[PDB]
Parts: sequence; structure tokens; C-alpha cells
Amino acid sequence: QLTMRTSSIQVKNKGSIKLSNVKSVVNSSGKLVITS
Amino acid sequence: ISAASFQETTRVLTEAAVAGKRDELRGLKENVIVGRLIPAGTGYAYHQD
Amino acid sequence: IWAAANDRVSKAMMDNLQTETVINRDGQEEKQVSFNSIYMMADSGARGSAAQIRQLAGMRGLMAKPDGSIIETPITANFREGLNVLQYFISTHGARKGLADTALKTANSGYLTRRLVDVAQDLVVTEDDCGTHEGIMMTPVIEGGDV
Amino acid sequence: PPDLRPLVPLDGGRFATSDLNDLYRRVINRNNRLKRLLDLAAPDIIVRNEKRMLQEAVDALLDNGRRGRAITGSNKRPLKSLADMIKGKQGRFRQNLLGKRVDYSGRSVITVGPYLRLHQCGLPKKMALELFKPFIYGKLELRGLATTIKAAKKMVEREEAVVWDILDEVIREHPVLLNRAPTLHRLGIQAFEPVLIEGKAIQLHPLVCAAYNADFDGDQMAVHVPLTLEAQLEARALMMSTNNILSPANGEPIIVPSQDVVLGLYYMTRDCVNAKGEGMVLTGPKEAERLYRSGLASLHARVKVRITEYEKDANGELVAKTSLKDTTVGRAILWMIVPKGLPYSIVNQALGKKAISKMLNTCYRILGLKPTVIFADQIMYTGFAYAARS
Amino acid sequence: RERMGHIELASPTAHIWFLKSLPSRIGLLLDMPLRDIERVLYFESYVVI
Amino acid sequence: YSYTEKKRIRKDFGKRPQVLDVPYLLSIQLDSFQKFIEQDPEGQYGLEAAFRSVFPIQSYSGNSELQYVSYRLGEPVFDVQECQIRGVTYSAPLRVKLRLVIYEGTVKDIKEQEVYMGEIPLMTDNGTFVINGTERVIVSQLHRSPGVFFDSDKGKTHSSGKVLYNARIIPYRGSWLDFEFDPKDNLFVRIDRRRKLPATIILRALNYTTEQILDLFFEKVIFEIRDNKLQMELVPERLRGETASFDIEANGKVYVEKGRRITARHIRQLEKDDVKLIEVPVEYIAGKVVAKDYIDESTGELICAANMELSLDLLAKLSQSGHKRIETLFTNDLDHGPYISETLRVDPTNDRLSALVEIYRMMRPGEPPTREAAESLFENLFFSEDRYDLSAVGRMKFNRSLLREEIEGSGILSKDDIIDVMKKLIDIRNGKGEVDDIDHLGNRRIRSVGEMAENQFRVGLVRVERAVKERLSLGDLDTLMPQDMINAKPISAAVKEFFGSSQLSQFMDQNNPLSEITHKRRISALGPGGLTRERAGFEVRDVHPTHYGRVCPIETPEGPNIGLINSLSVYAQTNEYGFLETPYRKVTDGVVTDEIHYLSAIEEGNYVIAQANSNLDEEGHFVEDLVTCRSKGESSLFSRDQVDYMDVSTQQVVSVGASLIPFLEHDDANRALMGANMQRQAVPTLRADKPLVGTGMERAVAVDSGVTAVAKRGGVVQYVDASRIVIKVNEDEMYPGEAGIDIYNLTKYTRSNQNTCINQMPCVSLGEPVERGDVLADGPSTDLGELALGQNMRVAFMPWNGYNFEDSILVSERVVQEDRFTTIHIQELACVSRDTKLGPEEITADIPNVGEAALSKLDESGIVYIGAEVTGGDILVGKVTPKVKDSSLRVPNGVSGTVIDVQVFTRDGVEKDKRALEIEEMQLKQAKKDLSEELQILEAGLFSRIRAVLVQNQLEQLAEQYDELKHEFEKKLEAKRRKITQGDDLAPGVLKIVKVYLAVKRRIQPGDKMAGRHGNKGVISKINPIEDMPYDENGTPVDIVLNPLGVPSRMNIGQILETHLGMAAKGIGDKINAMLKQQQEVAKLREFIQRAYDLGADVRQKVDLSTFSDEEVMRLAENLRKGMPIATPVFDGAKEAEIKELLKLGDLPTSGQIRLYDGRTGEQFERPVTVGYMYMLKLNHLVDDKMHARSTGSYSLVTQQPLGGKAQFGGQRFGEMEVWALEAYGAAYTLQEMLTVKSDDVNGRTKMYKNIVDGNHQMEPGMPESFNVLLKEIRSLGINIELED
RNA sequence: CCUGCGACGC
RNA sequence: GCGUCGCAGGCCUUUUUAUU
DNA sequence: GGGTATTCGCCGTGAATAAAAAGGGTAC
DNA sequence: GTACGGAAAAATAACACGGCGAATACCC
Ligand SMILES: [Mg+2]
Repeated sequence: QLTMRTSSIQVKNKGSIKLSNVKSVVNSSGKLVITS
Repeated sequence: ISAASFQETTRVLTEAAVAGKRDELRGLKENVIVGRLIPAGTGYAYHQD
Repeated sequence: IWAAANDRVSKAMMDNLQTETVINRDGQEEKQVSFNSIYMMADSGARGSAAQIRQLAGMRGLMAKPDGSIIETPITANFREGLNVLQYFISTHGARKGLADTALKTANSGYLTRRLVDVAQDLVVTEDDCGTHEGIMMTPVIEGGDV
Repeated sequence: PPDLRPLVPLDGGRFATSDLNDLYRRVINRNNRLKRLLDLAAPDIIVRNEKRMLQEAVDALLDNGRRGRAITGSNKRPLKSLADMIKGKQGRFRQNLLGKRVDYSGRSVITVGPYLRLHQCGLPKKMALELFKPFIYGKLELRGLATTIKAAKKMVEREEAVVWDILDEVIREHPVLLNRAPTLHRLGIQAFEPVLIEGKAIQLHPLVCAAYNADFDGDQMAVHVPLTLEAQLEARALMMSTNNILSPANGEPIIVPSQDVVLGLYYMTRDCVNAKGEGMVLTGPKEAERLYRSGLASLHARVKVRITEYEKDANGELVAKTSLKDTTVGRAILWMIVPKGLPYSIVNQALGKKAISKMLNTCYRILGLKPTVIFADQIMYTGFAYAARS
Repeated sequence: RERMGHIELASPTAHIWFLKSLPSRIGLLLDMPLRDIERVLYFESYVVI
Repeated sequence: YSYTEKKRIRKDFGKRPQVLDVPYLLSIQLDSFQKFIEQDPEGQYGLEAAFRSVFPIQSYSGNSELQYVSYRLGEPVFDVQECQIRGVTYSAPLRVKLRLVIYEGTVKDIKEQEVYMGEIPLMTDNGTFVINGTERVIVSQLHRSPGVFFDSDKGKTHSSGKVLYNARIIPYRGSWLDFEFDPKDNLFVRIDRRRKLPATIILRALNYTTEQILDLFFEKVIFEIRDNKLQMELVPERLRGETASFDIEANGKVYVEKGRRITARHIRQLEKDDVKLIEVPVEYIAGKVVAKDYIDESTGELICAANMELSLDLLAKLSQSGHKRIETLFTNDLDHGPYISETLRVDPTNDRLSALVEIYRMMRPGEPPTREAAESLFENLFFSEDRYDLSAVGRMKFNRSLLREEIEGSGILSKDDIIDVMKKLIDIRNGKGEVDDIDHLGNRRIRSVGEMAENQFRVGLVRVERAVKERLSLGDLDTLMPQDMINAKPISAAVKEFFGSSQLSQFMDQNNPLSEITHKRRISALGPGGLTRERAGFEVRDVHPTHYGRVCPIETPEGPNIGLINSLSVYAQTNEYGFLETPYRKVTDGVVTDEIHYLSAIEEGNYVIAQANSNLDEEGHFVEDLVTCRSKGESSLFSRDQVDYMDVSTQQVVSVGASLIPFLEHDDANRALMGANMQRQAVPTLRADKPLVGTGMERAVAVDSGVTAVAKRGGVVQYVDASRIVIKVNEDEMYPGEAGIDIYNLTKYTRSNQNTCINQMPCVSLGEPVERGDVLADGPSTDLGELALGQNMRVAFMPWNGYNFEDSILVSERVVQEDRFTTIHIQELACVSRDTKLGPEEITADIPNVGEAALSKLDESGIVYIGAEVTGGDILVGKVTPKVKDSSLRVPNGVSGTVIDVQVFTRDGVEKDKRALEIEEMQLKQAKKDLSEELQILEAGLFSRIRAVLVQNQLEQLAEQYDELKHEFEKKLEAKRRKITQGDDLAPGVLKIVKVYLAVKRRIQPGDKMAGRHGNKGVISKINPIEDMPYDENGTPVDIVLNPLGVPSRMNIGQILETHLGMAAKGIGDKINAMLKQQQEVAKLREFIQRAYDLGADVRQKVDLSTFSDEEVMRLAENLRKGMPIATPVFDGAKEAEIKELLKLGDLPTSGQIRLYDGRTGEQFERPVTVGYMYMLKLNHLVDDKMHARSTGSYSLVTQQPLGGKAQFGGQRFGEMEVWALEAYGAAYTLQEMLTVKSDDVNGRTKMYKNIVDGNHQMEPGMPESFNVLLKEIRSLGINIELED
């Protein structure tokens, strides 16, 4: 049943994010950049 | 025996001849070749008894 | 725009095939579910799906090429009315591709099944509890669209 | 040994040779030439070529094709050496040891049997007379109708009247192993009970066709006969079709209804807003069946039927309740098929395919294995009965 | 079907299974390449002993 | 309308007019064998090219020469009707006249005589070959055309996605020369897929130096030196695509500064400036590569070699020597790449002799290199006419790819050809060029019977000339004739090897005329020199856009070979070179003309061709502003004043087998493929039944095949019989000398290749006028000149109690009672009586140790009687062998039948028995009657002339002519008797062979495979009685009940349209039968038939009954009382509204659905069901030939296992997957019983049989014999393996 | 060595 | 309930077709 | 001259069964 | 018509992918 021949993200629902394994630094404009 | 019956019989038999291997059955395919009860299902209880 | 036209044709066909009934209860009409044999055989799950009814009543839509691309001129007719020669010669490509894939998949499937059997032929349950503490962590897989 | 490489005779009288005999003859002839040439004290140049030809003959005898070019004789094809009989698809392992040809087996074209049960199948008499020869011989020698085995063989070959009675006696509780040609998983070899039918085709149950993956457009299946008591017990306890109702790959059932049964159960369990006999109070499903078979009420008519459903929410025991339901005529007729432990809310809707699948799942989950086989058989019976009336 | 015979060879011969099947058992034991053993066995070169 | 079509006119729907008739379908093989077998001058195709490419033969300076003059084919001793009943090859003797001369120059004696060199088989007019009594069909081959090709690696190698190009030269006969690239940009060359070499090796082998190599593949940049500032030659096109690292200065004006990109505006400024000399610094010169060498006129030393980088010290060395002009090479990265420079840097060879040594070492590994041997090997690869040869099509495809005007040339290669191939490969690598498709039909040729026969004759002729040269080397002349030098053994051996045992020489399927006409028109990509069915690939199996009108896309077998076995289209033909072509109507700017033009695959892409079904205003213009057309492998909408061609028909795309399916456009391609595959597997029944819903191509299949008796000359039928038809030829077609009649001997009940019965039945009457081309006898599956492959019955689509569950078919009992699906199968049993030691074998009836009950069926000669119903285990031919032992022929178990014909073949020295004398007497009686008919006709004519002259030397002259005619007829009768009693050849050591034929009738039963024409197959599950079938209000039951569940899933809607059209046709037929049953007049019946034929909108049938007589109208009405046949074309079929009008013509409803009542209970069904007529077919997959069962039997010798096959009474195979399924359960005892007792263990199976007979279910495992055979076979290899304990 | 056939002894 | 006499059989490779 | 390290040959692999023919030693 | 069975022409033929081992060419 198988085969043989051959910039931005959008969330689906409302919920809080969880950022793991991230090293950041606060800029002057108020954004959040990634240094990892 | 299970290595020679699957693929590449010549080099497997060559290595078994130059190594002097002693092959206990201990499995299904080896018991299929010699024609006895496999160690699975009722044959497992037969081997236990 | 041809995909949008095919979607509109399929939507109009499914809307025409759902009710298809003007029956009086006592003296006034009332809509109900259709008793058409094609809709009853496609809705109950006996044989056929929605794509078969789309190809039988609505337009067949866009068809691919043997090279992999999609022809810009689709099949605007179905199997009920008369197809021309070009719309049949286009579908012969996909029919031959499916037949060749079905004919050539079976040897690789049998070879993979034979290799998996010969690599997993000597694993028999011999005990009940070895007394271990290792194990994997079961988590639901998330890719980014949905679970 | 010569019996492992024999010289077969032909009709014309000429004895045809094999590959191993030709290679052995070549090796022996070259060795005899080397001995005869070494006896006469030849110079080194000729005996070096003779020893080289003996080395090439030995290498062609052992493994023809490894070094140099494989020698061909009269066919432009490479000859078979001692190593070609061990490896490959035509070797001794994959053609004579891993897969063999067995006795007490047959093959025929399969057909459909609607009247059969889940544990039985239709077997032809001409195949059952051949597959059960020594059982009939032993029963004829036990009953005293034939003292000599030649008399029993002539009685079977003449096909007398008591031979069919003996064949029906030795087949009543002796299972057979039915098997299709592509065996992808373990549900391709199942055990059934033979039913003596007239014809040359095998009658297969419609519910096992999803597990066998076999339709009736020209498919064939092979049969096998167990003989020992252990093989019959393994066929009855492990390989019976009533014991294999869940797939071992994922746990999903394999006795799902096909297109005709779900079409009949979909046509029976439906409703329309105006039909004959709409809006009348009924006292039970028997009055619904009477009104359907009498021609006074349609199959799709919203009525009020007094049902009596059971519930086993207590400690094993079943509790009964009685109320007036707002249902149709066909759902009340299908309610006679549904056993006591199942509720009424699983049948009051339009039965599709996944609805009947989850109905069988709920029946196997609540009741068990033994009523589920009878429930699936009665569902197939009423589906084949009510798909023809539509 | 069980009795065998034998052929007394006037000259010794090398076994093709322990020579041509890679890796060569004679070439690994003598620490020699396969081409030189093929030249020596098939009478194309000399070797000092 | 001829006399055959006027008996029953088929109603022809369709609106498109036919501007081109359907050609002869079997004309391709007939034209190929005619081009091979005819006498043709000027050295063109046939045997003349094979005789001219070999002769004359030269000796090794012996002053002798054997040349060829002319050849002539002999006459066959037997025709096609006698080689099939005798068992010999229908061949012809080849007589070639040679000539041997001798010099001292001048000649002294000329020896000329006729030489016989083998026999070649002739092709039958139907298009078959009789090898050993059976008819064979040589399948056409589809291989790649010879020439040069360029392909792409497409990024598979090197794992980076880098595209690599290659070039290969494929000759018609010779070695391969392939050129390849490198990811490091190095041009390589390989011969016959061996170890690769740089291309500069094969360049230097063709007498090329480094300077000529750099001249041919690179340009020259003149770098002259002035007094100062280092001027250089500048071409402004060379700076495109290159940055400017330095300042370009000329005449004080600044053009491009340092570090500036070159834009096309600066290029236009350089064009407008007209300058060619700028200033360049020293650091730019070191990056260039020198072209040639430089030597000093005073010193005389080699400063720098060729193809090396420049440095400052060597630049100073050229500065001091006084070299004015320096030649370098231009190197870029987009248009001119330095591939040959890196190829020369990789190549360590610098001489022609070293290149020849490397070529000799590559082609001959392990060989001592020699200069003369390498020179002889390199010359005999691509430059010798014997080893290498290109055909005319190969030279055409070679010159067409290199953009050459001429298309003629030699068969060997040259230097400029390889130079142009390498130049084209370099231009393809740079970008100026593109690769071509391998799947294109313009790059694939088609071979036939004549080309392969000419190739095998050329192989035989070169073996013969080798033997002739070896016989002419040893010997003398002036004492022998040129007959002993020519040996007819290799020619006859190659001819018999090609015609007897070949991959393309196979048996013809003789179950249908459609199967024969599709096997003869078969195009196969496999065969010798072709592809392989398991290693083909995905890219070669799909259908190409160039297959329009040339290769049918829906006719290919499903399984291991999908797309490799194609079928030829209807209007498709073959070009002169071997390419496919299809007709196209020429479309001018004023009017669409009717002149056709056969366009090839390459010529199709240049022009634009409109669609096949495009409506016109019946004058020659398009009524639409935009029409859909195709230009280059794609479909698009084009203007009205843009087209160039048009399709000649709407059936030119499908094949012959695919054009017999009505309503093909309403079905899926998979179901149409299954229907076209299953239409050839039908078995003929007792009586043929015409299809009510047809197409119109059935008459072409019935006429073009050799199954019917087509009248050669028109006239009046004189004598009608079931075995012979006599035709009295009219005086308009009679010959002026020896006028006679035509006698057609009908082929009665006999055995075909598929063990079926072929039979011809007459269809004419006494005193009926016939014309030339009309049929006289209807063969198998033929009804009045049409194709009748099956039967049409009343059908219904409804579920019936699960008896049509998946694919099953419910058949009524009236179908079985009428015997409309009963087929006749004929077997063949031979009894070879060979001559051996201890005396010979006899066929005496005195058989020892048998009772007289077995000898009651045998005669005094020992052969069973004709017409005796024998069963399994009866003696047919009584034969004994002296030690006397018994070796008589007996019927095998399971088969039976009736003896219908016995053929006895004996040798010349053995005396014939009474049965052979009776057979020869019957054949002599038939020949006597066939001669006596013309004898009494000529006698009646001569006696009429005697009576004319009567009412005296003229009477004596006519009496002398009468005696001369009697003597001529006596000589013809003696010649026919000598041809009958000429004898038959046999194998050496065989006395006589007796063959017995058994005929049986196999009725229908549950288990047989039934199918239709739309891919709807199934197996019968239950034969229902007539009182249980559903019936209508009139009481007519349904014959076949089908399941409507397969219609939404498998999309084949054409079966429902065929059902409705057959219901309308049966309604018209029942109205005609109801009008004919009651006493009605002729006028009402005539106007009703005219009103039925006039139905339809803008149809082109136009049947007018005003020209028909009353007897013709009555005969047409009696032929139409069973149903009106309807011709529904392939894509020009009837619409649904015409079916509505045809249903309104009868008393049937327009919806096609009627209410039915139950047969078991009697109540009406709740919904109306579709009741109509469907043409059903019975395939060759019956259940009595597939049922097998076995308890015990015979075993083998080496491995003690049961046998395999139904004919040997073998058992089923328990393969590895069944062992894995048993291991997946807990069934260990069942697997041990399957592996040891039921298969291998002899003592175990005997003890198991004795225990089952005694009544004990207990087995002993033991040891399998196959493990002992494996141990003995491994132990024979010098390896010690044994069981320890 | 095993199958099937025909014949004969106690 | 067995044993003796006589007869037939136990194949290999390649190609083609068909089915799953 | 030692330690790598890309290339290039070479061997092993490529699903499962039923029927019907054809050939079983060619040379000097 | 009985008897050595080999190697060189044959107007031979010619698959894609993957893993392992040997000849060989870079890099200090
Ligand atoms: Mg099937």
C-alpha cells in the first residue's frame, strides 16, 4: 500500500508558549532574539 | 545454518569451515531444516517437559 | 482557477445530491435525505468514495504528467457524457503509472518481508519478569500542524 | 553418490547426461591424461599446461563461474557445479528444505457460500473422497464391509452408497486448513469444518474474505488435511476462524461487514417523513415484523415501539427495563438480532459501516466471544436477506 | 545413495572457495595479495621457498 | 451493400464521415515477407543484399574467385493444407546459380551450375508459418534505432546533484563506443562498458598531435609583443561573463575601470569604438595556457611544452628568444570550458604507439602487447566493414543529430565523425544543446520477420563463405564443380534455429480470430538485443505523448510485462526505415482537403494537428473560433487560421482489440485494459450469437483473419454441403483457357493450438448469387461475417441473497438447458512405435494377459474404433514390445471423450496396415470426386460442342481433343494418387506413429470464469432454477443477475449504456417478431423497418428500402426477428437521448428500469431494477481443469518428495510464507507433520499410513531425506560436516 | 528404494 | 494375511503464455 | 618515507505458481 | 561414424544499487 516512484510560523489555537533551550539578550526595541 | 540458508551461502560456509563452528539449533529456522519441533507454542512446552 | 472551478463543481454536485427530494408530509413539502442508489452506496460506506462520485458526475479535474508536472488543460467532462480522445489519452498516463507501480512494488515488498522474517526469526518469549528498570518515555508526537 | 546425479532414460533410447557427470568425466579424463603423460617422462612445458588444465577443471567442477569464464556445453549456458545446488532460489535450502511439497492437499477455485457459518466451509465431494482415502479404508476395514484393502480400494473406486456415508462420518468433526497463494500474515491459513457440497468449487464464508483478501473473480485457494490428534487440536484451538477475530498487528477486528451487508442494514434502518403506516403505536418488534411482512406498514415509517432492553450494570446480573421508543419499523426488526446486553441507542441511528463495526466491537467488549460469532452470522444473514428486498 | 568414491589426483589442486571468495583465506594466512597467488597457482610466476 | 450485408444490415450510429477505409490489418508481416522473398534488383532489401554483401569470395592469393549470379526459389511439394495434416515444414527449395573463375588476369574455363543451399519456410497468406504442423507467429521487435544518443545522469552519482552528460554510438552490428564525463570535468571514453580511458588516447590513436587536438577543440588567442606596454589581441565577445580585474586602456580613452562588472552597454560601446588592441599587465599573462611549442632558430632548445601554465621565467625565456606572436587558448566558465586540457593533463601517454598499447591492454587483458597486433585490433573495431557496419537508417540518424545535410555515407566510422560527436558533447556540456528522449518513437525502430530472417541468412552465409574459403585454401581447381565447397548445413541450421526455437517465434493463440489478429499485430520490446522483463524500469513502461495514433495505450498485458508488449493501432503503418506513422488530413487555408499524409514521430512535432472530433459546417471550415490542437507533446487551444493537419479518424488511436468495446469513453482505462485483455480469452460455443450492441469493426476482424471462406471469384453457388461448397464462376471473370469452377473444402472439427475446436459452417444456399469478397462459410466465433465472441442474455443489476457478493454471477437454469455455453475441447494422444534392438515393435491386436473386454473396442488392426465413447483406462492403440511385454497406449485417468479421427503415419519401408489403406482410399475418393466434377463439366461442354457442329475432319479433331483431355485427367489423377501415397518422414529409429483424437463437450457449471467487454469478470456461484429467478409483469425471467455494487467503485459506466441499448434492440426485435408471427402484409413491415432505420440525428447510415425487393425485405425481417444489431463507434458513439428515442420507438420505458417480482416469495421489489441485455463472454478458465486432489502417489528419486503438477498427479507446495504463518501460530505439530511425514520421511509416511489404516493418529518424526542429500552435497565439496552425539 | 497394474502359493 | 515373479513411472535447463 | 584516504573493481541482490514446447555430442 | 571434451573467433554481447577490499596518490 506504500509508494515506490519518487519564514514565519502560525499557531492553531490560543495558549501560552514554552521556550526551552534558548539563550537570549534583551534588545533596545523590545523584541526577543535567539543566540542559540 | 540460518546465515547460509538466507543469503551468501559460499562465504558463510567458508567462514564456518575455517572457524570450526559448533552450531546448536536454539531457534525456529534450524529446527525447520532438521525436521523437528520448533521451540514455540506447543514445542516450547515439549522442550520444557 | 481551474482547481477553484473543480471545487465549485464538486460542491454544487454534492449539494444537488444530498437532498434531491420534494415530498409532502400531509399537504406541504419537506426536504429529506435522498434515496438515490449512488448516494446510498457512497454514503453508507459500501463501495466507492466521494472522489468516485466527483469523477462520475462532476468534472474529473486536473491530471498529472509522466514527467511529474500537471497539465493546465483539465478534463471538464465525466464518465456519464462522452469523453473525447485527448481526455482519454491524458488519463492513460496515470493509469499506466499506477499499473506499473502496482506491478513493480510487489518484489521489493516480498524482499523486505523476507529480510525482516530472517532477521527476526529467533525471538521467543521465554520468561515473565526479568526485574529491570529501564524503559522509553512515551510522548505524543507533534510535528507543527496538529497531533 | 550416483542416485543423487542419475542418468535418466529417454523414449528414443539415448541416455541424456547431467552437468555433474560431465564435470566429473572431464576431471577424471584430465587426471588420467596427466598420469599417462607423467608415466612417459614428458618435459616441463607440456605438463605445466596439463596441470593448469587440471586446476581449471577442478575449479569448474567446484564453482563454475568464479574464476575465468564459465564453460558452456551445447546450450550456450553455464553448467551447474556443486555450489549451484546449495545457493540461490533453486538450491536445496529454499526449494527443498524451507519450502516443500506435502501430501493430503488439494486446490480449487473458490466461490461464495451465504448459508455457511463462520467456523465451516463448503468442500466438494470429489475432493473429499480423494483427500480422505485411508480414513475411509480404515472405517471400511473396521465395519467389516471389506476385509482386504484391495476390496476397499475397489469399493471406493466404484463409488458405492455406503462410501458416501463413511465419508460423511469421517468428515463431521475433522477440520481442514484453507490457504490462499499470497500469505502475507498469519490469517491467510485458517481452519474450517468441511460441508459436503455438489460441484467442483469451494464455498467460502463472506466474512473471512476481508482477512483472506480474496474476491471471487478467479481466485484459487489450497486445502490441507491434518491427520494427527495434535494437529487437529491445533487447528481447532489456534487456527479456527472463530478464534481469530482480532488482528495481531494493531488489535482491530477483521470480521467487518462488506458492502452488501452494510447496504442492506443501511436501507433497513432509515426513515422518510411520509410513508404507509406512519404514526401508530406498536407493542413490540414481532408486530413490526408482522406489519412489514403483511404489507400494511413500510420499512421506513416513524412509529412507537414498546421495547424491552436489558442492562448488566450490576454485579454480573442483567436488569430489564421497558419504555416507549421513537423509532422506525426496520430498526425494531433489527433489534431482534441484537442480544440482551447491548442497549438500544446503538441501533436507533442509520447503520453505516463504522456503526456496525463499533456495534460488533461493543458486543465483543461487553458480552464476549461466543455470542459475537452468532451476532455476526445473524447480521450477515439479515443483511443478505434485506439487501435483496430493496 | 550414501556410498562415495574418491579420485587420487596426480597433482595437488587449490580449492576455489578458500581462494576466490573475498577475503581470501590463503591470501590472509600467507599475507600475500590475491593476484600473485593466482599467478603462482595458474603457472604464470615463480616463488622461492 | 453486397449480398452478405443485405441479409442483416447493422444500424450504424455516428456523425463523423469516414474519409479513409480501414486498411488490411495483417499487411505489415505480409509486406515484410514480400520484401524479403521477392526478386529485387539494384542491391536493395531481400536475399539479394545478403548475397551481394558476401559474394564474391577471394582466396589467399590463389587466383580464384567464386561469385554469385542469380537465385530462384523452388516449388513446395505440399501446400498448407497438407503440411498441417502430415507434420512437415511448408518450405521451398532454394536454388542459387554460382560461378567459379580462375586466373593465372584472364580466365581459361568457366563453371556454372545450380547449387542447392537449404530450405526456407514460406509465409501463409493469413500470415503464419507451419514449422511442424502447427502455425506460428513471429512477433515484431521494438528496439532502439542505430545512431548516436546523448543522455543525462540527472544527479544520481557523486551525491551532490551534479548533472553528468554522456554520449554513446550504437551501431547495427559492431562494438560500442561510449563517451562519458567526470565531476572533475574530464572527458572519458569506454568501449563495451569496460574500464574507462581518457578521450585523448583514442584521439592520439587516430594520428593526432597535441597541436591539432588543441586546434580542433580550442580557439587561438594571438598574444603578440610590441616594443612596450604589452599589447594583445582582443575579441569583444570573449569578455562577456568575465569580471575586469585590470584597467582596459586603448588610445587614451577609459572604458572599464578596475573592479568594475562588464555590462552589455559597455559591450555596445566596445562595438561602437572598433578597437582590438588594449594594454594588459604582466600578472594576467601567467593565468593563460600555451597552445604549441616554440624552438630557437639559433640555440635549438625546447623552452616549454604544450598545455601547461605560464610562469615569469619562461615568459622571460620567450622574451629573450625573439618570439613575436604567442598562441594561447581561450578559457571561460560558461561557453568554453577547458575539458580537453584537463584530459591531456590526466593522460600520461604522449604517442600513438603507447595509445595503441593501452587500447590493446584494455581490450585484451592478460595478453602480450604487440604493435602489429594493436594495429590490427584498433583497425578492426570501427573502421573494418566486416566487424563494424552502419545501416542506412543508422547513417541517417547519425547525420541528422549532427545537423548534416547529406543522409548517405559508409557503414564504417571515420575521424571527423568522432570529432563531431565529441564537439556536440562539449557543446551540450557547455549549454548550447540539449539531450534527446530515449522513449521517443523517432528514436526506436521496429523489426519484422524479413529483417531477422535476412540477418540469420547473413550469419549462415558468412559461415558458408568461411567454409568455402577454408576448402579453397586446401586443394586444387580444374577437376571439380562448385557443389562440394558449398555446405547447406549452417544455413539450414540457422534457419531452423530462428524458426523453431526463438524468443519471438511462439505459438499462435487459436481460440478466437481476435486473438490471432492481435498476436500477429503484436509489438514487443523484448527479444534478442532488446530489454528484460524484470529489469526494465519505470521510465520505459509508461506511455509517451508520441504514441498518439501509433501505439495503443490501453492494450498491454498486466503483470510482469506492462508496457513492454504493445499493440499496433488501426491506421498505423511502417516507414521505409522502420519507424511508425499515422495518416493526417491535409488542411489548407481555404478548405480542409481529403488527401492524407503519413507523418512520422519527428515530423509530427513540427506541424500542429487538430483534434479528431471537431465539428464542421459540412463544407470544410471550423464552426468554433478556437479549437484544441497539439504542437509539441502538449495540448492547447489554438486559433482557426493556425492549423496544418487533422486526424483522419477517431479510431486511429486504439488498436483492433480495443475498438471492439462499445461506449469506451464512458469507462476507466484500467477496466478498458482488462476488457481488451479478456476479450481474447473467449472460447467458441456450439452456436454463434451476434452482438446487439457492436461497433462495426467485427466484419474487418472476421474477414481479415483466415477463419472464414471468402469467395475468390463471384458467381452462382452450384452445390451446397456441410463439407464442401461448389461455386459456378460467371463468364465475366473466367479465364480464356481451361475454364473451370471453384471448390472450397470446409475445415471441419479438428484440434487447434489451445485444445479447442475450430469448425466452419456454411451460410449460403442453392442458386444464390455471390460476389467477389463475400464470405461463404462461418468459422469459429463467426456469425454471417461478423465477430460473435459470446452470447447476449437478459441481465439485471440487483443483490440476490449474497450470491453475487464480491464478483459472483448468478446464472439461471434455462441458460444451461439451452446449451448456449457448451464448448468442444479436442485432445491429442500419440503412440510412437520405435525400432529398437531384439526385434521391432508391432501393432498387433493380440495383447497378452488382458481380457477380451478391453479388446472388444479394438479392431483387427489394433486401433480403437471411430465413434467409441472411451473412458479413463481403456486401450486405444495396442502395442507390444519384444523382450513379449505390453507397452500399449491407454487413456490417462481423469480424461474421457469420443474418438473422432485417427491419423496413422508410417515410413516408406514399413508396410501399411488396413487403417492407413482406408485413409488413403478416402483421400483418393475425395480427390477423384474433386477431379470428376471438372471432368464432367468439360465433358458436357465438349458434347454440347459436338452437338453444335453436328446440326468430317472436325469430328476427328474434337475426338482427338477428347482423348487428350481424358489422358490429361488420367495424368492428373495419377499425380494426385502419387502425392497421396508419397509417404511421410519420421525420426531415425521410428517405425510408425498413430495419433488418436478425443472430443468432449464441457457444459457450464459453478466455478467457471465469466466476463464481459468492460472488465467485469466473475465466477459463477450457483445455478438457479427458472422458478426462483425474478420476473416481470409479462412473466419473462432474467437469465443473469449481476451486482450493482461494482459500478460506483470500478468506474465502467459503458456496461449500463450497453445494457440499455441492448434492451432497446431486443424491444425492436420483439416488435419485429410479433409483427412476423401474425399474418401481416409487406408494406406495414417495410415502413416499420424503414422508420426503425431512419432513427437518429444527422446519422450517416442512410438505408433506403425502396431498392429492396419483397423477398429481400422478408429475409431482412426474418434476420431481424431476434434483435436489431446496433453499431456504436469507439468515440463517435450514440448519446443517451438517441437511446431514449429508441426506447420510445418500442413499448419500453425511457428510464430502462422496470419493476420485478420475486420468484421464491412472489412480492414486488420496492425499487425498480435495471433490466436489459448484456453481451457476456466465457473465458478459458474452467473449473474442471483446475480442481486437483491427492492423498498418496509417486515420489522423486534424488529428494524423496511428492511431484508437482496436475498431469503427473502431484501435490501442493507448502512454501516459506506458509511456514512463517504456521510459526506465527503455536502450531508446532502441524509444521512438523508438514515437513517430515507428508513430504520427506519414507519410513515415517509408511508408518503413518499404516497407523491411519489401523486407526491410530500418531506419527514418528525421523529424519528428512533432503537434509541427507544436502549433507552429501556439502560433503562432496571437501568440507567435513556431520552430526555429533 | 517408493507407487500403480497382472499372476501364483499357504 | 503376507511373500515371490514380469510391465510403466520417478528428470534437468531454456523460452512463451496465463493467474494471484 | 609513514599515515592516511579517495578511487575503482568485484561480488551479491533483485516475489510466487500452473500449463505448453524444445532440446539433452558435434567434428574431420 | 566413433570419440576427446580446448580455446579463439563469434561477421559475440553490453543492468541499477550497495558493501567490502585492494591499488594508489596526497600531506606533511
Ligand atoms: Mg481476484
